[PDB]
Amino acid sequence: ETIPVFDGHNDFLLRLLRNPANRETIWLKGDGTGHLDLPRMKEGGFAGGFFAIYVPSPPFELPLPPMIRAEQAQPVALAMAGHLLWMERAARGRFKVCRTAAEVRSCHADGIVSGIMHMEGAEAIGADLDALHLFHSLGLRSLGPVWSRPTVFGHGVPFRFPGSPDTGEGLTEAGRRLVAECNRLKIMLDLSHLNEKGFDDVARLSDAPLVATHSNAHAVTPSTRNLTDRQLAMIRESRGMVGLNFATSFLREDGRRSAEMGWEPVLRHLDHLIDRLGEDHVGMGSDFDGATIPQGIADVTGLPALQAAMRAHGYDEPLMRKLCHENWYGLLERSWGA
Amino acid sequence: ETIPVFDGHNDFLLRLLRNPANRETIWLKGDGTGHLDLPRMKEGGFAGGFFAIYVPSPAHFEAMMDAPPFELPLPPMIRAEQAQPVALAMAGHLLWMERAARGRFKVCRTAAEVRSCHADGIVSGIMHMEGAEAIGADLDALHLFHSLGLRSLGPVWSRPTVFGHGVPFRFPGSPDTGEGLTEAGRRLVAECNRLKIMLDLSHLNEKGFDDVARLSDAPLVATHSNAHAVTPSTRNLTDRQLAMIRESRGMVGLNFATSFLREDGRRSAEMGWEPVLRHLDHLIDRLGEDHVGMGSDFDGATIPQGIADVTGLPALQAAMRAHGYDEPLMRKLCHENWYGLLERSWGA
Ligand SMILES: [Mg+2]
Ligand SMILES: [Mg+2]
Ligand SMILES: [Mg+2]
Ligand SMILES: [Mg+2]
Repeated sequence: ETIPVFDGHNDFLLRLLRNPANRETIWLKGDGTGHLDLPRMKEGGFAGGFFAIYVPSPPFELPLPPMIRAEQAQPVALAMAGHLLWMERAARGRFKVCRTAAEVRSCHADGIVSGIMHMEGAEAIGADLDALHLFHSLGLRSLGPVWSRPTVFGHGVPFRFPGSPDTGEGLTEAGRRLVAECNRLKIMLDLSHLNEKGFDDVARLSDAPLVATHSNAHAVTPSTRNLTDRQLAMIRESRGMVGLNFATSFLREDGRRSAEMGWEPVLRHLDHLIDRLGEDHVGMGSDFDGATIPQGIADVTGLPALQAAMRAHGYDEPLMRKLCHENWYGLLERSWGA
Repeated sequence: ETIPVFDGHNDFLLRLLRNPANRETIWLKGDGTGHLDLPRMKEGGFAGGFFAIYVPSPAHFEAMMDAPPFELPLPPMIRAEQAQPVALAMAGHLLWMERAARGRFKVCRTAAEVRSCHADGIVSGIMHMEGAEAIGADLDALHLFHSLGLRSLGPVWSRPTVFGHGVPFRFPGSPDTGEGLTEAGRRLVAECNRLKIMLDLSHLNEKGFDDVARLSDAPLVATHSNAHAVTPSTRNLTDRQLAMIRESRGMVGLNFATSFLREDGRRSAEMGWEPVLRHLDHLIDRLGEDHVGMGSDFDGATIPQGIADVTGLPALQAAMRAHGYDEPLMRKLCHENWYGLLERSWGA
């Protein structure tokens, strides 16, 4: 009675980027490192998720990395998109890249692992947006305009604790064009990493539900990466969605990276998000393979232990199902049509 | 009396790559230069064609082809890391052309789509890659480009790749200029067959051609190449290569480049119709009436003064008719032979 989980964000693709020669083993067998691979997804009741294409750069605060332009980002983003299509070839029907809400739901029914092509940081898209149309043809259905790094579209938050997400300038003209064009193409915009001014611009300009695929409650942990109550109110009004990030740095009240922590911070964030957003607007946004996560979860096979903790906390079965997958599926329908 | 033409190869996207700030005018209005633009296409009876994504290398070359014997050196190899941004730029302009034209141009992914454009008078475009530099030896990007609409690929231009080797521009000379396909090239042929991406042998050298003839399960195609027996350019096809194409039920598109039409292999646009008609006769004779069409190389070559740009297609058709091609043969040469080839390569 593990409930299948659909997840808001993972960086498994980055592992294939860094060791392409070993891709067969890492994806199909596992290489005994990291949080994810196909057998462990199955063992832990991972139903699918958004798979990020993320172009990497070469009290605390990390400096912002330099901007990467489309010429340098494009080959890396193509490499990662190429690995995601390869995963589907190699898994011979047990994994499917989905481009519609109906496809996600059919995978769920069929026990086929679903994947949504997601871009975290829009460096591979030029200010002209021509590449946005190309990526959309390839299957891209979700885009975070920024990572924690300046782009031609706007600005992401630096990693800092404690601090407000109001960390810099809002969207550029090109970023405002990017919102309008993702709305028209029905590409879900992802606000995670975006700074508060950029968030405000999206809230003002987008005609679609506001989404943060992997961010927690700033009221609970004041990381610059978490969402204030004001931002949560805006997400709620838009009938949007927030995916809970399993990064220890965004869960612990002290904002420390340490994995030595119990279920209380996880439940504290989940309670706060559910309380403010509503039961229909919260899900999982693990950041599997992109963060250090609680020792209690450890990797994707830790999802059943997380559910057991949520159950013990008193979340009823209908709410467990919404939190594990149903809320994401309804969000996809509200964002893309269904 | 102009028959709509479906064409084997043009390099219009290169004009857009070179001047992307002016693309709205270049495409929708014309900028008074070049061979193609949307109004002139309509004027000339251009039904559609393959639009090449071609990654250029870095006046001298044009001067060397003005007076043969000549041989241009091969440029250096370009790797996927460098080629990919350029091929994405061009692929991106092609999708833009369709957005901008608001229904008067359509990028087609199936033979049925191409035919439906023809019936509706909508200009059709097939996404074509000329030289496979933007594809790594691993082929992962082949799958990516196919998803976005790529349906045709020449593994090489006239430049070495990880897949094999193109011919140097030379006159006179054999197309047997270098080595055949690499192991990666053999895998590339197998995967284009599985994905049903049409292979284009134009620019490929003789050993590479032979490899594809042996390995491909699909009709052999050269989108823009003429008869070596008439003009012995390294870029043209020998009678042996023509017989191989004929046997596979393939296709050859006539290149309008003066260099590949004139008996003397010169670049000058100052020429009549007789060489055009000589090549067409020879092709038709050896390939059959079903296996020949146009492959202009519009915006990619110097072409005869009598054609000059896409508005000259009607003049070419009049010369063909005056040469005694009847109407059913005209319709085969102008478009029906390509549509048939697409059905044999991709499925009907
Ligand atoms: Mg990530
Ligand atoms: Mg992230
Ligand atoms: Mg060309
Ligand atoms: Mg060419």
